Order: sequence, then C-alpha cells, then structure tokens
Amino acid sequence: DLYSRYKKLQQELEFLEVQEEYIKDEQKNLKKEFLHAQEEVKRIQSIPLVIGQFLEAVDQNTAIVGSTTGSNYYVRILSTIDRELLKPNASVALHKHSNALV
Amino acid sequence: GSGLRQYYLSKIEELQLIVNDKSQNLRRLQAQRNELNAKVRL
Amino acid sequence: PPGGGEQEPPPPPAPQDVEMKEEAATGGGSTGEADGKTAAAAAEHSQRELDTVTLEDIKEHVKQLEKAVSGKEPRFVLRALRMLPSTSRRLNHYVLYKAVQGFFTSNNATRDFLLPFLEEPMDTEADLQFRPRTGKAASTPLLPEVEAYLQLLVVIFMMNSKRYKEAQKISDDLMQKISTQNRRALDLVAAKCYYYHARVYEFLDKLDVVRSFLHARLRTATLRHDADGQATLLNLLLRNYLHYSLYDQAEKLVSKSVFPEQANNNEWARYLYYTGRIKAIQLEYSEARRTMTNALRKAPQHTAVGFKQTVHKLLIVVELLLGEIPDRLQFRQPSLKRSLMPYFLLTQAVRTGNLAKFNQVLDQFGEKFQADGTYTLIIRLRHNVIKTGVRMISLSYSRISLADIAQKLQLDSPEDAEFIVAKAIRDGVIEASINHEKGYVQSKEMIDIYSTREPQLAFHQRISFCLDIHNMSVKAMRFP
Amino acid sequence: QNRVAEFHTELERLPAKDIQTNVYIKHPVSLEQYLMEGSYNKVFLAKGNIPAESYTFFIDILLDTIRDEIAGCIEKAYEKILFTEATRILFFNTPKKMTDYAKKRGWVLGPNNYYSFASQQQKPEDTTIPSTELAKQVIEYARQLEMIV
Amino acid sequence: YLASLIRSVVALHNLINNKIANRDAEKKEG
Amino acid sequence: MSEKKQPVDEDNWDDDNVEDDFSNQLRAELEKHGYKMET
Amino acid sequence: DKKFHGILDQGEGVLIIFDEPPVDKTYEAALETIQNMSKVVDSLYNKAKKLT
Amino acid sequence: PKNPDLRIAQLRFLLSLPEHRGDAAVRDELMAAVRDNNMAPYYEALCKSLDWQIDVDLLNKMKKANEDELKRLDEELEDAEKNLGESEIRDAMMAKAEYLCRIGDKEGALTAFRKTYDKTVALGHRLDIVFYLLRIGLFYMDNDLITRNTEKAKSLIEEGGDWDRRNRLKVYQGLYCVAIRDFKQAAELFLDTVSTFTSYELMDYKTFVTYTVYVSMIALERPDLREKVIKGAEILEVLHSLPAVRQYLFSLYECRYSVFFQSLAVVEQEMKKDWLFAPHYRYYVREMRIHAYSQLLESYRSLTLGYMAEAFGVGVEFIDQELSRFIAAGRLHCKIDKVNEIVETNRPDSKNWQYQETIKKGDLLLNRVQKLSRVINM
Repeated sequence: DLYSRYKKLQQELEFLEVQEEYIKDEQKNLKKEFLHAQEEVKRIQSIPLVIGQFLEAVDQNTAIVGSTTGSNYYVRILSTIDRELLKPNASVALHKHSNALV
Repeated sequence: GSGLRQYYLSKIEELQLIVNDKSQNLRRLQAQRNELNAKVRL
Repeated sequence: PPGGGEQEPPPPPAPQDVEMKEEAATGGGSTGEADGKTAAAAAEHSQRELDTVTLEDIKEHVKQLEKAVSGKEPRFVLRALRMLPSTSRRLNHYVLYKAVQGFFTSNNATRDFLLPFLEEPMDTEADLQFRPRTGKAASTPLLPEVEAYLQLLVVIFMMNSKRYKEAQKISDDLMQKISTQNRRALDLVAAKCYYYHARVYEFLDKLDVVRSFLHARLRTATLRHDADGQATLLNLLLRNYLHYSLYDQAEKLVSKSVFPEQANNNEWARYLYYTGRIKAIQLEYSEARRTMTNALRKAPQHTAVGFKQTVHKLLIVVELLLGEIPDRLQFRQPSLKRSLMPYFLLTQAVRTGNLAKFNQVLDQFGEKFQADGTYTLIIRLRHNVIKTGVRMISLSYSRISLADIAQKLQLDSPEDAEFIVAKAIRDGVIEASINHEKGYVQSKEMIDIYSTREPQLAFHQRISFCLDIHNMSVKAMRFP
Repeated sequence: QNRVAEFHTELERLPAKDIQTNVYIKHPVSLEQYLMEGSYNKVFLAKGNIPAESYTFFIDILLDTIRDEIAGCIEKAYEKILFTEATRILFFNTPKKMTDYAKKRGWVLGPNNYYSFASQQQKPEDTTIPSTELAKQVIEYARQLEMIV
Repeated sequence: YLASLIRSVVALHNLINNKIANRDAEKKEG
Repeated sequence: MSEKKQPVDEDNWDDDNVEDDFSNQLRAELEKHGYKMET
Repeated sequence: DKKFHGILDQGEGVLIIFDEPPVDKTYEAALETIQNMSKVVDSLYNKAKKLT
Repeated sequence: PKNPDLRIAQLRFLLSLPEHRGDAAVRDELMAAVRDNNMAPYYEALCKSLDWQIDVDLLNKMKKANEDELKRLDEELEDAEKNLGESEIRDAMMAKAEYLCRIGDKEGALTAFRKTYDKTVALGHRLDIVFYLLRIGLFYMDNDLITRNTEKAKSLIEEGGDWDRRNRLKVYQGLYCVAIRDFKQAAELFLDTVSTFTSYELMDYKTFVTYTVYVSMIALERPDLREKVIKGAEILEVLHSLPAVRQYLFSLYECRYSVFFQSLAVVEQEMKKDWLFAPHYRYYVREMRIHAYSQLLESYRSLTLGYMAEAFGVGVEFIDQELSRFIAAGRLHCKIDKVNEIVETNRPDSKNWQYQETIKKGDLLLNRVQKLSRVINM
C-alpha cells in the first residue's frame, strides 16, 4: 500500500489538474454562450407588440400592467430590462399573443 | 521504517496535501460553473 | 460568616457553565475538523484559539474552589474515547461529573494532580491520534496554574508539564503524523507555553537550553512545516538575545530567516518591532524608523498591551536623532500619561539650543532612560543637536551663507562654522554646495516628479496590491 | 578602522564599566563621540591624552580615516581652499602629501591652489528606455486582470 | 490606480458577504 | 497578546508649536515697537 | 484680487505676466472618491465587527 | 433677573485669575456680592478670594428669607386642587426654580430645571429651562456638562426656529460656542450676526460685533471677505462706532502693513484683559502676522527684506528671525535668503501638490484594507 500510496497520490495529482484547466475552459466558453443567449431572446419583439403602460410589480420578475386596450393584466417580465426604469407608470410594450413586458 | 519506510512515508506527505487543497479549489470552480449553467439555461 | 457565607452560591456556577462548555465546543468542532476537514489548516477553532488567547487570561485563574473548576480537570482529562459507545459514555460523563461538582466535592487539583491526571487520557483504550485534543489537554495543566501567575515552586512543575508537551512534539515528529498538519497548531501551543515559560526564564536565569532546543525546534521548520513557529520561536529567540548585553544583534542580522509570511496582523506587526529595535541598535538611519512607524501603525488595536508603550516610546526617539523633531503627545493615552514625562522633557532640548537644559534633563531622568534600554541616545544625540539646528536654518534660507549660519547657532567662531560643513554633503542633511571662493552654502530645488516617471513608480506596487486583494477575495469566497 | 556597527555592539556588555570608568575605553568612547558630529580633528586637539601607551597605531588610522573623507569632501563640489588650508590646517607639514592629493586625487596645485573639475555628467536622460519594459508592465496588468483566476 | 483601488474593495465585499452566509448557515444547520 | 508588561495603565505639533516653536503664544513678544520708536 | 495674472519683483522693479493652466481637475476628482472609499470601508468594517 | 444674571459670572470669571489686576474687579465685585441679593457663587469663592468684607451674616439671612419665600409653595403647593380637575397644577417650579438658580445653587437649580423640563412637556418651557442651564453653564463656568444639554437641544429641541430657536438662534454664537475650543466655529459659526442684537445675553449691538470682528478675519484672505467685513452694512455701522475695530479692519484690507502691528497690538491688549485666559490666543496675533505674510509675501517673489525694513515694520533682524520661525515651521511657503537680502518664494505645481496628497490618502486607505484584509479569513 505504502508504495502504491505514493504512486496513487501521483495519479491523483495530474488527473486532478486536468479538471483544473477544464473548469477554466468551461467558464470561458460559458461567457460566450451567455452572450449568445442574450441576443437570441431579441426575436420576441419584432416591433408590432402593443403600446401599454407599466402599473405595478408584485414581486421579482412579475408585475401588473394596464394596457391601452382598456383592460388590465397580470404579467411576467424579461430579465434583460433594467429595474431602474420603473416608477410612475412608464410607457411599456407588450406581446400581442403573450402580453408580457418585453 | 526510518531508513527505508520514512523516505516514502514522508514523501506521500505533499502528494496528499496537494490533492487535499486542490479539491477545495476544484469544488469552488464547480460551484461557479454550475452558477453559469443555471443562468444561461434559464 | 454571615457576610461571607451568603456570597458564594453564585460565584462557582458561572465558570461551571461557560468555562465548562467553551472548550467543550472547542474540542468538539476541533476534533470533528481533525478527523474530517483535511483542509483544517485554518480552523474556525483557530479563532477559538484566539478566543482562548484572551479566554483564560480573564475567565478563570484559580480552579474556583467551592467546586466550580476543580472538577473540570478530572472530568475533561478522563477522555478515553475508544469508539462510538465508549465515547458516548464520555458524552454521558460530561453531564455525569456535573453532579460531582454541584452536589459532591470536586477533585482538588492544585497544580499537583494534573500530572497524575495525565493517566485518564491513557485509561480505557487511550487516544494518541488526537494530539491536538490531548495537546489542548496539555495546555490546560498550565491554564489555571500558569495563568494564576504564581512563579512560586510550581515553575518547575510548569517545566515538567511542558516537558510532557515537548514529548508531544516528539509524538508529532515520530508518532502517526501522516501529513496531519498539526505542527502549525503545535507551533501555537509552543507559542503559548513559551510566553509564560519565557516569563519562567525571566523569573530565573538564562535560557541557553531553550536556545539550542530553539535552534532545533526552529531547525525542523523550513524543511517539512513552516508557519508561525519560525515566527514566534524567532521572536522568543530575539527578545532575550536583545535582553542580554552582548554582541547579540549582528547575529540577528545574519539570521537570514526573516520571511515567515503573513502573521494575521498580530505576529507580523510586533515582528517589525523586534527587528525594528535591532536595526535601531546600529544607529538607524531612516531605514527602520519607517518600519517603526509601520509596526506602530500595523497592530495598534489593543489597549496599551505593555510593549506597545515601548514601541510608542522608542519609535520617534530614533527619528529625533535622525531628522524629525515632533513631540510625542499625539496619542496622549491615559496609558501614556505616566510614560511620557521624562521623554516629554527629552525632545525639547534637542531642537532648542539649550544643550545645558538637555544635560539637565538627561541627568534628571536618565534613570528612567536607563530603564528604557536606550543608553546610547546621548552618544549620538549631540550629533543631531547641531544637525537639527543646521537642518532648520538650512531649510529656512535658500542661498544661506555658512559664514553667517554658524554665528546664529551659537557657533561664535568662523572655524566652528565649518565643522559641520564637512559631512553634511556626504550625509544629505541639506542639499547645497560649499565653496571656498564663496563660503556660502546655497541650496536649490527641482521638479519633474510629475515630469519624470515618479508616479508610475509609486503606482505599480499598489496596482499589484489591489490585484492581490482581488486574488484574496476569489480565493476566499466559494466555501459554501 | 571605520567599524561603527561593530563599535556599537561592543559597548553593551558591561553596561556601566566603559562610561564613567575604564579610561582605556573612556578615551575610545569619548573618541567616538568626537567622531559623531565633526570632532575628527578636534580629536587631534585631544590627542595628548593617553592612559598607557602612545595609541599611535590608531591615532594614525584616525589620521587616514579622516584622510579618505577630507579627500572625498574636497573632491565634492567645492572651490579650492589653498595649499595653506589643505596642507597646514589639516596635517602633514609639507611632506609628499602634495603627492597624496596631487596623485591620489585631483586638484592639481601648480598656480597657488588646488583646482577642481566638473564632477558631473551631461544629463543623459532617455526616458524612452522604459518604453519597452513599462509596456511589458501593462501587458502584465491586462494579463492578470484578463486571466480567469 | 484609482480604478484598481475601488476594484479591490469591491472584491473585498464578497468575502464578508459569503463568509457571513457560510458559517451563519452552518451554525444554524447544526 | 497576553503580555500586559506596562506601567500603571494633539499637544505634539500644535503644542510643539505653542510652547517652544511658537514664542508669542505662551509669553508676550510685543515690546519691540518700544524698541522701534527710534529705528 | 485676481484681476491679473502677473508677478512683481521688489529687487527688480519688474512685472512679469504668465498664463493660467487649469490642469488640476483629475487629481481634484480622484481624492473625493477616496473620501467615499474610506466610509464604505467603514461600512464593511462595522459589518465584519458586527459579525465575522 | 437671570437675564442680567450674566455679568456676575463674567466678572467673577474675570476677577481672581488676574492677581495683580483685581482692584476694580473687587470694587464692583462687592456690588455683585451683597447687592442684587446675590448669594450662591461667592461662598464657593471663600477659599478663592483673599479679602472679603463680612457678607456671611448680612446675606445668609437674605437667602434664607427668600428661600422661605419660595420653598413654602414650591414643595406642597395644593393651590388649585381643592374643587376638581387634573391631578396637578403648573405653578410650582416653572415659577420657583429661577430663585433656585439665582440664589439656589447649581444643584437646587439643576434638579428643579430638569424636573420642570420633564413636568412641562412643551418646547415653550424647554426653551427657557435649557437656556438657563446654558447661561448657568457660563455662570459656574462648568463648560463640560452644559456642552451636553446643547447638543441634546439640537437633537429634539431644535427644529428650525419657532420663536424658540430662531429668535434665539443667537443662543448659539455667544451662549454656547468657543470659550476654549478655537476650531472651525470661528470663521463659519461666527459669521451670521443676523440680528442687530439678540436678547438673553448676546450683545451684537455693543460687543458681540467685537467677537465677530475679532473672528471675521480668520476665514479667508481675499476671496472677498471684504464684502462681509467691508461691504457689510450693519457691520459698517458698528465699525462706524468703533474706530479701533474700524481702523484694525481698514488697516488689514487697505495694505496697512506698518500699522498692522499697531492695531494688532491694540486688540492683543484686548486679549490681555479678557475672560478667555487659556485661549488667550492660539492663532490670533502672529497668525495675523503670517496672515499679513500671505498677502505681503504674495506676488513679491523677488522681494527684499530691505523693503520690509519700512513697508511692513522695522527691525530687519526681528523680521529675519520671525520668517525663520515661520518658513522653518512649514508655514509661509517661500525661500528667504541670506546676504543677498532677498525674499524669494516658490509654491508647488498643479501636480506636485496633488501627487503629494494622493500618495498620502492611498497609503491611509491601503493600510486600512491591510487590517480589514486579515480581520476576516483567519
């Protein structure tokens, strides 16, 4: 065991290090993949959405908006929007079908 | 022991210490990577 | 009897509860991180190690007769801990002996029984792998005893307990040490035992046996384990080498072991002071006054630790001798009010031209000065008397004459004018040029610290500093 | 022999035996106090006091130890104290000391004085020499800042 | 220089932030 | 830590000034004009 | 009274005019950021003090 | 009553300290001794004075008679609890603690002032009570405890005026300010002498203007201090009344370099005879000298002290050793010369200075993050 201890710890060194470089690889690739992720969400708008108005938010990433269609709704939001743009019922856009704050 | 064993018993010292630390580091990196996986998946 | 009788139901139970449970949790989590936590090099029971630094020095000193702490030792040392049943039995004993302290009489252990109490850890399938557990179990024999501050006939029993603990060094260096990283805990234990054992050799003669043993216990450092043992043992090495009047100091300078790394803002700070006085004894020349200020500003967070008054006292003593003339009333602590009066008069007659007043103060308060260990201040302070005046006027007048600057500093003779115009150039106390065709010491000035690459010089190190901070965060974050 | 660090690690072994007694040290210690401020030739105004012997072997080394430094001070930026100031005030009742300053050093005494020189460079500041290595420093900056730590 | 200065402190916040949550969740876990 | 090797338990530059570096701050200095009604 | 960018010479009987470089702005704005960084390090300070 | 109660604490605070100078202080201190029924303060001056005409018997009967005139109702009143109503009536200590200070000592005054401060929950009474605590803080010169009730007034008591701190917001320049503090309450805190004179104790129209004129000229050198000292109207009238104030100012602004020592010597003669002993002056006399050295040294890089031999004063050697006192003490930034007799000057550049400060702050904060770096993580 004792000589095989000293050999097996050696084997536990490099095989452990390749993982060290590996997580570097994964992280750097994920930085790219996330930025590819943000752009592909952009297809949701395509322009003809609706002009509505933000009203209020219940909690994280979900709020209430009263559309210019006369009615009021309960909706979710995109994670891309900056939360500093809120307050005093801002002009907002919404999906035709989904009717989500985009 | 002292002449024959101690050279390997004392040399598995750092072979054990290094894998001792790089597992802490490894799991740190694992936690970060899983953070990224959850984020970009959502 | 009616007065003193009603006043000892409450005193015992307090240490009986908290003094009971504290090291219970200490040995508990510390044991779980000795078996587990292969990365136990930084235990949170190392902050509990610090909590034991200030814990027993104020918590308990006597064994708390009326059966408060006397029964702790017979309980806490009776730790066999064979396996889960024979260890849950001791888990029962933690509460079982509590009836012995409360209802019955505890086992009296007036620093005579702890030595025979060192068999309970051997009874019923003794445990030696827990040399941390039994190591704190080797500190505890001192903890009421030494911290009682006796130094009276149990100094020797202190020494024997610390000989058993040095035998625990023998156990680490010889017995089942499979990269357990326990020396760096045994180096803190070696620290604690050798603070009050340092005092032990203060209440007795020299320590040369601990000099060779210190060169051995230090010798093992740098080969297998090196963390704070070389630091603390080096400081203990320096303190009484300095305390003794001999060569003692260039041996320290040649002691090329100066870089035991970061000491958690506690050991390193004083470390700069131990080395600082060392560099001071060779006529320090602004190279280690900066590290004196550095040490004084590194770890001042205590409240007049006792040597902090000596660093605060000796710090600007050397700077006065070099170039500066500030007083030392800035931190007029209540801890400083009685340690300021002689030095208060000390720095006045330097800048003032009343050297007879300086000799009056020196003959007046030299006894305190000689108690401070600063004998050689007068042999080189008359140096910076005229150098302090010439620094003053040299700063004042730009194109000053040396044929005029003397006559104002009570020089009184043109020959006496140029006895200070022979080394000021080589020293650099003033930037000017002396001439015989014109015996006028005219200075000059320059710029381009902004027009020469001064700032990018000053910036690089601190840029590395901030990136160091970032590295520390990234390395010390993702524990959960 | 210019052993000051060795000096001040010697007077600290017999705390009060070489201050108010032991004239064989008191003359050396007050000697060094003379070697403190400017009292190097004032020592030579205090040479006639020895307890036992001549002390010639270190009144002479105390000659030379002031000679390298008077030679350096004159070599400093200065305007030539004449032969009478560099040869009579100091030591050396006109021996080949004029060969000492005239040969060991400059200040060539032909026309009734010693004579200086520039003792300075031409201010050769490139300041673009660091234009490579400093760029290396920046490359290290973005290097470590860009590295996945 | 200033940018590195603030960057270091900002990096230093997360040390307190996670060293709080780790041990505070641990001691409450046990 | 755990040493306690002390005695029992600005005024540096501003008093370094006001007592010695300052001269007319503790004592008077304005008599020179009485030494100046002839110069 | 800042009506003029000059300088007088008693030993010369000479007035001399110069130009006014206002190039202290960056160093000006740098220090106050330090003024905030001190107090924010305080905010982390009583944080770690309140709890490690 | 307590409104003219000022002068007793001031002349007693002025008398015994000047030993050679106490003749008039006793000549009218006797007028403050038995007259005005004054009882409290002088008995504590029993060991503080050397001579004292017999006032024990002549006055103890006087404090005893009025004390009997107040304590009979102040402790048992029961005046308006005979028919019905609330369980008390506000007539006891609001009307009978004033004697408890004027003749009642600081103890019997303090216990009743606080007791009525809590009795009447109104800021109306909290006005006069707390301000009596402050004027008595000047009375027995107990200028540490009455440092507390001031800020304690600032927390809740103070809310913007309300006839209670606006009309008396001049309870805050003379009442409780620098007796001996000598810090940034001199140029800034002592500027808005808004009222012609606010009434309780601060006399702008007579001598608070002396305060704010002895303190006005410390703020700035020439970013238009002349608008508030020279273009000031209400200050223009008071300077119109006092020539020593007027000349001392008009000296300063109007390049009166030779008479700066004359008027300056006058006002320092004023500081000689004052109540503020320890703060005789930290930065008055020759911080006005060096104040004249900023403008004097200004714009005169090629200045000669020979011109100083008549333009600003005389005694070339005294100006010599003075500038030696100032340049060598980090003040009066310039380089003065030997035998050339030249007063040179040189300030830093627009980058040398800020580099010199940034190197300071970076070291400070870096030292901070040093400690806080190792506080956490072991």
